[PDB]
Amino acid sequence: MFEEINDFETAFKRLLNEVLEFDLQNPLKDVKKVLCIEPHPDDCVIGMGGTIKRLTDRGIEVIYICMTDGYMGTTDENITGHELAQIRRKEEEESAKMLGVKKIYWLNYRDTELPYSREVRKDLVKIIRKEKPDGVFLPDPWLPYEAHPDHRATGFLALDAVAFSPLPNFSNIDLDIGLKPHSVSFIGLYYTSRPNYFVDITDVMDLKLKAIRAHKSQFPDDIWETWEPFLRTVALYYGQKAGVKYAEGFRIMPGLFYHITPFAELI
Amino acid sequence: FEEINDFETAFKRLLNEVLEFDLQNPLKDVKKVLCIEPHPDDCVIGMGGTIKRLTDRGIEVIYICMTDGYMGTTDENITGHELAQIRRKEEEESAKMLGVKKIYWLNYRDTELPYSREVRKDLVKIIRKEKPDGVFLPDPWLPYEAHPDHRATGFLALDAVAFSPLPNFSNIDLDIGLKPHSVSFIGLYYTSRPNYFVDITDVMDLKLKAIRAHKSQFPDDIWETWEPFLRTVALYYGQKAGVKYAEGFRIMPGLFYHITPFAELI
Amino acid sequence: MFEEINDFETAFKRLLNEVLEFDLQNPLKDVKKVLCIEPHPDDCVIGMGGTIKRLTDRGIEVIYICMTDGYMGTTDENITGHELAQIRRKEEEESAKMLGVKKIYWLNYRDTELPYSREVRKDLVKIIRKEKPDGVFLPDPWLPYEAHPDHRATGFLALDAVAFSPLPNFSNIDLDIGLKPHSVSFIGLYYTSRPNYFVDITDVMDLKLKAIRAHKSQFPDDIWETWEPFLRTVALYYGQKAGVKYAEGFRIMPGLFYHITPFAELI
Amino acid sequence: FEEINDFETAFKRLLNEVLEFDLQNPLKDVKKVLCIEPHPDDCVIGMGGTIKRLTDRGIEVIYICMTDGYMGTTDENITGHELAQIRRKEEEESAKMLGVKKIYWLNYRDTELPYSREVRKDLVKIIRKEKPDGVFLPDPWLPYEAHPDHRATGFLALDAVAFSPLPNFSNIDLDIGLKPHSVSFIGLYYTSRPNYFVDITDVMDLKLKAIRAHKSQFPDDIWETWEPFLRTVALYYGQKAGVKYAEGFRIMPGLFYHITPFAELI
Amino acid sequence: MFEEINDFETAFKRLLNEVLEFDLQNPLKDVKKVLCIEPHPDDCVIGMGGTIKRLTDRGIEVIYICMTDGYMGTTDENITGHELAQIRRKEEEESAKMLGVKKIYWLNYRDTELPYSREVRKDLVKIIRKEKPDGVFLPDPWLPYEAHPDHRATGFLALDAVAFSPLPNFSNIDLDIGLKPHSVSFIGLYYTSRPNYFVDITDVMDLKLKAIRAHKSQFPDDIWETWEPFLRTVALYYGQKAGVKYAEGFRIMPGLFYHITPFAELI
Amino acid sequence: MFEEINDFETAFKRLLNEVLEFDLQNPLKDVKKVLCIEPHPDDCVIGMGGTIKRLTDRGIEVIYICMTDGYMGTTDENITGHELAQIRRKEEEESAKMLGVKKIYWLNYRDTELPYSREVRKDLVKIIRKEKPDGVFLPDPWLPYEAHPDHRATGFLALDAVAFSPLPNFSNIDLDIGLKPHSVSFIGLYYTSRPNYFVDITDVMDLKLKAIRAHKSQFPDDIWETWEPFLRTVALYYGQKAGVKYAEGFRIMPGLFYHITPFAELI
Ligand SMILES: [Zn+2]
Ligand SMILES: [Zn+2]
Ligand SMILES: [Zn+2]
Ligand SMILES: [Zn+2]
Ligand SMILES: [Zn+2]
Ligand SMILES: [Zn+2]
Ligand SMILES: [Zn+2]
Ligand SMILES: [Zn+2]
Ligand SMILES: [Zn+2]
Ligand SMILES: [Zn+2]
Ligand SMILES: [Zn+2]
Ligand SMILES: [Zn+2]
Repeated sequence: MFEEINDFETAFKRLLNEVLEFDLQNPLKDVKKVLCIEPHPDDCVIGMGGTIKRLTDRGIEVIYICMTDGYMGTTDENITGHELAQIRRKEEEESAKMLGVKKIYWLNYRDTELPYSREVRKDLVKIIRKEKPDGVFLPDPWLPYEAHPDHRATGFLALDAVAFSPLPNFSNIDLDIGLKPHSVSFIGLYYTSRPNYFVDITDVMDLKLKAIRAHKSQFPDDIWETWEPFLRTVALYYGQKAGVKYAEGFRIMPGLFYHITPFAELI
Repeated sequence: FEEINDFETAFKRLLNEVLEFDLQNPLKDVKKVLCIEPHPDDCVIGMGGTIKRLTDRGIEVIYICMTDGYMGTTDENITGHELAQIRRKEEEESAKMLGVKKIYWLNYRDTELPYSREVRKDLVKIIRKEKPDGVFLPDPWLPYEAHPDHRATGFLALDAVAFSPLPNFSNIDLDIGLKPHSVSFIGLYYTSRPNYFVDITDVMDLKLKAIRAHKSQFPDDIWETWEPFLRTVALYYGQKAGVKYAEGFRIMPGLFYHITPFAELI
Repeated sequence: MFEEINDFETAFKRLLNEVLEFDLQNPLKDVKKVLCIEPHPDDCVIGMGGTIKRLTDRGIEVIYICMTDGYMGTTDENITGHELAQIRRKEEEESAKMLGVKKIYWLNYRDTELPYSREVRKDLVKIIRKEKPDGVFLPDPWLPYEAHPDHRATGFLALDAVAFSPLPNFSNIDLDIGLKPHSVSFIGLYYTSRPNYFVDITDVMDLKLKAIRAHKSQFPDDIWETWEPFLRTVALYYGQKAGVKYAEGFRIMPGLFYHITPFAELI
Repeated sequence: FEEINDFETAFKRLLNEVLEFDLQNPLKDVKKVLCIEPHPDDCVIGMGGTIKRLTDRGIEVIYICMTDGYMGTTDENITGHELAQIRRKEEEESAKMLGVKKIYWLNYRDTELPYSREVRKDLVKIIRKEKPDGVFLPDPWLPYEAHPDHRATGFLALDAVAFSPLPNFSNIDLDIGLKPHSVSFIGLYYTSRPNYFVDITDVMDLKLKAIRAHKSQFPDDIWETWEPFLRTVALYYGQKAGVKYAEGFRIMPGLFYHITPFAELI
Repeated sequence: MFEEINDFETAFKRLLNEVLEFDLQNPLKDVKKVLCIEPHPDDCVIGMGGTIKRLTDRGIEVIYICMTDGYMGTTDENITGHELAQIRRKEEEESAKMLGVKKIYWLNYRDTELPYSREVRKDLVKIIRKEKPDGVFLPDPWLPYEAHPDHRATGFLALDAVAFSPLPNFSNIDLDIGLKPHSVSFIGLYYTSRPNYFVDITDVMDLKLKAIRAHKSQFPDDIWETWEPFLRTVALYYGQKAGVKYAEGFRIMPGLFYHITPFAELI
Repeated sequence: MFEEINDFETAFKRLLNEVLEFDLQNPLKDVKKVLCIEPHPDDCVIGMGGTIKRLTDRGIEVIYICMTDGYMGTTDENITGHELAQIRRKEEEESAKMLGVKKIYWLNYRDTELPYSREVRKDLVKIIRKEKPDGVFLPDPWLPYEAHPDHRATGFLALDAVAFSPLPNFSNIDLDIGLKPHSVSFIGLYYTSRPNYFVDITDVMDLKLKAIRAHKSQFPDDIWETWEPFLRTVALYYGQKAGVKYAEGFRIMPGLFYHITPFAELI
């Protein structure tokens, strides 16, 4: 009957609800395993640490992929990048335990030098095909005024990896050695300015801040004077829109809307 | 112009009198246009209705296809080389149904279209040879466009248009006897900020047949989702144009693609 | 506290005013030396030439960095790119004298071929660490409909250079030969469509246009017929928002807002 | 070793007692080998006779083909995608005639095989999965070799062998449950400094049939030149081996591919 | 026939003489048009200037392809690379007139930054397909102890261009706009240490040295003190092997011997 | 008088001895400061450790440049690359003290991923211009059967850096921040198969082996069973040619012979 619809608003509701079976009310329905893709050690916990704790509490398996080693993130002239990499691995392991996270994949690209290349797509696809996750969380590459190249590259690479994982001609040696081409059901953008889904983290906010603080190298007492207020202000910003004190915002869309969809921004 | 102190007046004066910019009939004196598609099918899905309307009015429409479409199957039994051959026949078939006779294949692999000087030169070489009056290309600023080939194609196409008239750009082209060429017209399809509309209500059924010609891409089960999707897109452009089904284009003066802070105000 | 606040609007005002000590009213307070980063010879003067004259008059040292040689910017079949590069160096030297500008750094990347690479980041960091400037002006890489690759690359590279200059592990050979990490106090985006700060250039507009016209290769009489009205229309656009006739618009944000800040666009 | 003061003595002692290097029977403990070919046909042209002799003695021989062979025709009617499909069937046919069952296709385009970390990882992934005892690869030091794919394949293959055993190299391979692997044997084919020879006089006619299986590459007119060429190569290795027709290999200890100034002395 | 040969030496003589019809005595039999590919302005004249004069005298059309602009080749702190490029264009034009050379193609890659890429192969193939030359002269990329990256890249790129020009699937847009595949009959390597063919240049040596000296920027009086003796010593080295005073050495092989030929070094 | 020589052998002797003033008998005459360029931590000491001790004993300043971090060089699954980098820095510092070496520059490129790029050339040129060394030692990039990409790249990059350091248009920002072009007097290739100069290390051989063994991560007891005999066999190979027990072999040529010299291999 779709041929004889003459109003956009009607066709849109019909496309989302009946054709795509898209659900914003409970979009995590049948997800048991999710990947969180972080550009740097700490990005997962700062972006969506509260939501990760809430997920592992409900018995959802949450696995980290860390794109970089975090080699550059110190102003101390006494800490070489190799020293800092070891330090931030221990820190992210510690931070991961406090939320329910057991498994981390390290790609080991150098901080500030994450290529936007076919090579990094293949590395991510290899992990998606092995772990066969139901959902993937990744930073929104369209975050206005995001100046960090690793953040822009990670978001775009992660969306490519999700879209190309189910194509048997993409990185075909993966299938030849016995991995299978996998479709992810769910995509969530964190660190986003246009969220359409909210998780209340008011009850776990104190644990989130403790798990951020586990990154001692990144949050000495002097830096923390600025960041505790910043992180609370972010949590309030998502909070206003969710009708709670403290929240984490996600943008969830159907796979289809990430390609040639001029009304994609209308959810 | 020295004596104007209000922006709104200077803006109307710049568009109307200085630039002589015309949204009412922007295809006035265009006889030949290039449609630049990242993949086989992108031209017909994006602006197939408009292409039929153009070739009917006797305008020559030439495709440039950036990639071979090697990756676009979930069938483990179709190699990329097999699929490339298949999608060439499909786009040839789809092209005949609209009035399109000439296709240039650059043969970059699907998902691996470089954003490089090299692909700019390939496009400039075609622009200088064919001397087209207008170029259609996908809007690289489409919100939430995740396909790298789509982003790269839009940016590369705008670069090619801007650099084709510069004799120092790809100078070997001139040494073997091509000439610099200036394009009159730029149109962005697959856009979320269109400012010009073509009614395709009368040709919508032909457009869908010409999309369906890409059998590899639209089996019956996929088509269950895509017919409604493509109709919903056509309705979205429709609402803004005051018809049922439309294709949206963004048209701006060449000048507004560079250091223009009010570019989004047309 | 900050724990006690449960309204976003309050936390936001508190974060800007008290935590970050951000001041839009006089943001150039303690800046004595600034770098202006231009993709092409002429971009500084066209973008913010009026502001540069006002700065050098008040005794602020303004230093240009030019990313490219301007090799491609002619339609004359008789002028090779090497010829035009020499010509536009003389032109930018001439244009620079008319405003108060004495020092220009030429990176000498070819027009239309400015890489977005670690290599160009190092080149810019080397200059920032040597000159120890208090502020940096650079083109807004998020300018809607900016099709020139050199403009997009320059803005992103400049923000990276500013962010990485203070990191001792970034381009470590710089410190080994006796340069020091440097933190830039001030970042200003010119050629922007979301300006939040304005400089009146009504009094110096005629000098700005003379200094643009000094680029003879780029502004013959026929081209100038279009560009004088264009440049006046731009100056009026910033003008309306500033409550003057002719202005230059800048976007100024705290350094923190260029990373994972979902309300960045809300100043 | 401390109290040796003559090079010639220390050299014999290093090879025989320390490294336990054996040129007389170097395939002692090899059950599985990879043959790495830049193009479809390179394995059979380079060492087809040796491959037949190996599979007859029950050794598993697995091909890795780096490229699709997209460029290797002067026929204006055959697109590269068409030719790729054709040369896959041809190499499958040629592979059956020798004892070869498994081919891995990397699907890099002919003439565009990068010398990159990315292609190293692709090869390491296969070496770690298949755990082969030996690897055959084209000698990248072949004088006057003009083909970039041949130079890149040889260097990449030696890198892959050297880096496969390092757990920090392509660490995601181990995280998903592959293991580091050390290859026991390295053989260079298409070499001008061979130190080991296989008699192929008895299987020469089968080798030529298996080369000819690549019809796209060896029409009757091309074959007029190549049968004599391939015979002349086989005679060149022959003279040095004391038979009519041979295939020459260079075998060295893994150690001699790094900072060994007397490497050329075996 | 060839099946019943049991001697390498016999099959080798038979392959060269009868099958390949290879002729070292007069290898320039049917060549009317040749390309000389030089990495830098001056490389053609220094390498084979004498041979070029002897060729243009006999009415052979000799066309230069210059890969780079020669931007880096001065120790003078006052001469920008753009200045030097203009200067070395005039110099090579002057040097070219003195030998019989009328047409030079400038690719305009920067000195020291000549990529070994598909892109430069396409540029060279485009010229080979347009000019349809019978022969190509290029520097021997296997020259022992050649440290200049532009020299190594030029030799390899030139051999690739020759090998790929006849393949319709290589740079297919060239054919779509109406160029045709072209097969080059003749390949000569200059600047080679394993030459197998010699041209007597004793009678034109003084003109060669004048045409080298035309590159004033490259050969001031002090540099020339070293280079006149060097260039004479090179000419004597080729001379001894040719049985004359002064010669230019070339390596000529069948096209076949540049691919999987283990006895290639045996001519 | 060079015009009226008619024999190569005579011109060759005359060019080396009188024109170039090339001296193999005492080639380190006026060198007080040398750079040793090593691809990996340990390459300097394994290649020419004995010669380094003999140089620092005579009061010559020897400065290391290490291209890579040595991240990949372990088969232990429990040592991350970041851990191993820290470990091999301490090891090379220890090994350096035992020979007379005080100063090491770390470029910090990852083991196995040393680019052959303009970027690494600039890094090396920056150090050559700052330290103004009289000589440079680097691994022979033409070593037959060298399979390590870092070894091939280091040798070529080092020769480029030496050749481009004196060109003011190469890496021009170096001069703008106050470094000067520098000419290196001396180039020595170690890890070479065609040496023409030898240093007796018989008396310091057991110190060299101790300084190699300082790299504990690289030489456990089991690995050392193979390498002590290997390193002794190498030292004997150079030994035979020098008429001593244990030696280190170097190739020294005039700078001129690294460009378009067909008789380069004839010294
Ligand atoms: Zn981060
Ligand atoms: Zn597409
Ligand atoms: Zn035209
Ligand atoms: Zn500009
Ligand atoms: Zn400072
Ligand atoms: Zn091949
Ligand atoms: Zn194993
Ligand atoms: Zn040169
Ligand atoms: Zn032809
Ligand atoms: Zn004089
Ligand atoms: Zn090493
Ligand atoms: Zn100096």
